[PDB]
Amino acid sequence: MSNSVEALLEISSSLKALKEECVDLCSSVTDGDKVIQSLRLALTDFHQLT
Amino acid sequence: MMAANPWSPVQPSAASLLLEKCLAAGVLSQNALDQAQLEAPCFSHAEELQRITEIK
Repeated sequence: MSNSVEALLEISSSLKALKEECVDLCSSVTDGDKVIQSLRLALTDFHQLT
Repeated sequence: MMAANPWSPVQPSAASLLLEKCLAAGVLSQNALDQAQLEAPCFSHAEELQRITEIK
């Protein structure tokens, strides 16, 4: 029992520390798929213009 | 005749039925039974294992 409780306290602390480091990653789910499409067009144009 | 609800998960023990009978006959008073109440914990080792499983 005493070993299990100590393991929970350690993992909980590690999670709290990682969530704080990842504050910028947690914002609004803009449709990742749309950004990639747009990027695809821009790159393709860039290549053609070069 | 407190018709044992057949669907109660806990079936009445012979001890319980005997105690009930003794109380109905006025030979035993509920006060006498209350004063005799043993809070002795039953199955302590099984309870500890349940707590460990939850934490895990």
